[PDB]
Amino acid sequence: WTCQQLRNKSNEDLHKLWYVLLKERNMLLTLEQEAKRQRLPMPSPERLDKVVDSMDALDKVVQEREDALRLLQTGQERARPGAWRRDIFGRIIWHKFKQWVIPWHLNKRYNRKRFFALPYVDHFLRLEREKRARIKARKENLERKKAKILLKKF
Amino acid sequence: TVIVERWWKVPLAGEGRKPRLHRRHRVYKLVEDTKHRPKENLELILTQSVENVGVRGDLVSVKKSLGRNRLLPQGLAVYASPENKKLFEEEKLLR
Amino acid sequence: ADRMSKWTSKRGPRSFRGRKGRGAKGIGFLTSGWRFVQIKEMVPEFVVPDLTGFKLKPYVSYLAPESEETPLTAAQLFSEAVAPAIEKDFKDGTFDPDNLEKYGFEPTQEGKLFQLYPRNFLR
Amino acid sequence: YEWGVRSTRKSEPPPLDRVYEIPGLEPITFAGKMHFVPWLARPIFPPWDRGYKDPRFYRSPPLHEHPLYKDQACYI
Amino acid sequence: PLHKYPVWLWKRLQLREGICSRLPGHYLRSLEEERTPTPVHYRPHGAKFKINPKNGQRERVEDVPIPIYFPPESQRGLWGGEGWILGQIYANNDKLSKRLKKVWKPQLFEREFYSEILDKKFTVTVTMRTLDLIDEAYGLDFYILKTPKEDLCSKFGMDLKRGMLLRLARQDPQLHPEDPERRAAIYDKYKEFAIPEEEAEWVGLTLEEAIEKQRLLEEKDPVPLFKIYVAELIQQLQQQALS
RNA sequence: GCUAAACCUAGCCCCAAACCCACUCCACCUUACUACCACAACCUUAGCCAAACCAUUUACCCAAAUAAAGUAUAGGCGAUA
RNA sequence: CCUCCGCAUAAGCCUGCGUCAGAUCACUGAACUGACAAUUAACAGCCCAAUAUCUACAAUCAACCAACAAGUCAUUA
Ligand SMILES: [Mg+2]
Ligand SMILES: [Mg+2]
Ligand SMILES: [Mg+2]
Ligand SMILES: [Mg+2]
Repeated sequence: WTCQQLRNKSNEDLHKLWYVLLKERNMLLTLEQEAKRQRLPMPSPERLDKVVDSMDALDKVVQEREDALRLLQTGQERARPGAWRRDIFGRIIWHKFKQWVIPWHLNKRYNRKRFFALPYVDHFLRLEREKRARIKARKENLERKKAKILLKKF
Repeated sequence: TVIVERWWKVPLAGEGRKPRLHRRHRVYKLVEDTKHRPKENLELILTQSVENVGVRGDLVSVKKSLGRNRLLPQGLAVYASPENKKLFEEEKLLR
Repeated sequence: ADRMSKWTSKRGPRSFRGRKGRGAKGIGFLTSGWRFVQIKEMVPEFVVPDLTGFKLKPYVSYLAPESEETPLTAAQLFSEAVAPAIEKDFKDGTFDPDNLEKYGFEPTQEGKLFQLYPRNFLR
Repeated sequence: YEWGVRSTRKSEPPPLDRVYEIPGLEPITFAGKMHFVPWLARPIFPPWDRGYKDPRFYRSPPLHEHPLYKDQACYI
Repeated sequence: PLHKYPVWLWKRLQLREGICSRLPGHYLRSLEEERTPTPVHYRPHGAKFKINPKNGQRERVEDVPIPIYFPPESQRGLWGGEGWILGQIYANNDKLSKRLKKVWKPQLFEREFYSEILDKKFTVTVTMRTLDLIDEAYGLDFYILKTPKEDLCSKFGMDLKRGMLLRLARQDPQLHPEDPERRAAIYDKYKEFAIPEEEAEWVGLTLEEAIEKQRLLEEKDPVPLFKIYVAELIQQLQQQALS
């Protein structure tokens, strides 16, 4: 199935098709394993790939619909809430939130976490940056050098 | 406060340079301790007929102790600023 | 004296082997005398449709003609859901900048059973 | 001689930030980013109530608040 | 390899792209300025030049400050700029003797003050220097308002300043709600310090605090796209109608 | 005649130019990579070494290359700075 | 002919003499390589609503006797 084909299909019908694809997958997966056991070639192994792709497509189509509707209703790009935070290693991370019963200030385990970098980290950040730069610089050079030899041969 | 001077001279920096300092430049010599220098009086104007210091509108020099701890807290006296000094001359001239 | 292998529930002493698990989502809680209480509601329920008289099959005929790929966005969704209603009501005087909730918009997600952000449903 | 040594008891909470005293302004606290940082001020949180009842996490009334509480002491 | 900009510039350079870029102009300028504090622990050279008694040649001089350490307790009080001096000494004021580590700490006193603008009693840890500066300025309010950031050397000093300046800016009626004329008197006494409200918001704020404040102001719940598209659609329809 | 030998290209070095990456789903500060419950950071570098010992002392990045100039100056007035 | 060893749990280790095919002190094979299998909870781990309130008298066949170093185990509203 193509993504386009599935987009034309109804919302409810996609849900039904999805179980049709589920049962098909499981058949082919058991068939893979049985060939492996008998030490024999599979009949048509490529089928599995097709099936997988179809379901990937389906999931994507559905995902799109949800995403679209979120934008129209809340204007939120991400389904799950989160924040940019600064870990103890002084690097910037996208921290995903979890659900809790109690509010954050009352959470003992959560308060144990350090979402900030003390000063000693800054020097390491320097060294890290410098390292990244080196690797990059090396890459650039090799690109140029390669072009040069490719000019002398042609 | 404590006032110190260095044992070692620091080389000149020029106009737009911050001076270069050394491990030797950290050695100090004690000039003076400010707390040991003799006592001075604090100038005040009294707002009330306070005992054995004066009466309302009197320019009085009193110890920092008496001033900061008795006179100023209770509003018995005020700072002898130029702004309020003239004001106390004015109320006198109204007589 | 191994650091490189993945740490697992197989690996510790007795207490350790109890505490860690695989990924499985828990479905209840424990009470006195290590009695496990299952909650029916914590257990996911498979919402599985009726497949009778259904024409779609898991593979597609090659005889089908090809079409250009175009993904879904909010703009076009609004154009083919809300826009016709709005413009039709713009022709008369029924349309209103206030109470546009009639067209399907909601001010808040709080009351809803299926809340869009944050998401409160499985898949 | 009172019982329970000082070290064992719950520590007296640290003295309040001096910014709070000044009547003009409200402090900048780390309430906004939902975690502790050392440089911003400690927020004061309103006391929390779980709206719904949960049996496992239940707190009983104070002793005066119980319906059967009596000034006259019975001995059992 | 080489970094493009010297490493010492990075602090400055980072103020230009992020949340610090969209901070107010006046705050960034107050952050940038690098003026020296008044001497506290060293007698400065009076003149720009001085004759050497050694050779009898007139020579330039510079004033080199002693480095001052301020323990975090100093932020919770008003020290006139006195800090801990950590240095070395020679044993009997002879350079040929043993070198030793010395720390000079200022004497501290817990004292009570009344702020006229804030109409509040405070109890703070101070030095004799501070008490002397207050006397010369003719009141706590004057001392707080006159003294720049550098010389105050106190987060709490700056917070006092922020409050007072905010009160002057707002002409706050809660100074004396029951006595309006006394409020008028207190205001006109400190009228020369008065600055705009929106400028008074940011005085005496550290960069971390500042960026929290700015982040709080700029953060908003994002608008639903329903409103955007409905607004624009009726616009297209409006122009369509006027044809 | 065995064991061998032989190879050119992965890449790398120093410059110049230019201010850098922080990233599908899930998980990860508790025994990290584990869905799910009432403390807090800022605080003089020292020493080897040189002085033919060692004890005061002994260059170390601070924001324009050159020159002023190893000059003025400092220093167990010595090493040296 | 030998056995002061064995079987089990714990602690530690992590598929490390199961099956099949090639392959190489000793088999041209196996404790080698590759592919395929397997260890099923009743044992064991993983626990407990709150605030007050209670808890003087060992163990030793606990009986007689006998001590000293003075002791692992309870609630009620
Ligand atoms: Mg020059
Ligand atoms: Mg030597
Ligand atoms: Mg030698
Ligand atoms: Mg059991």
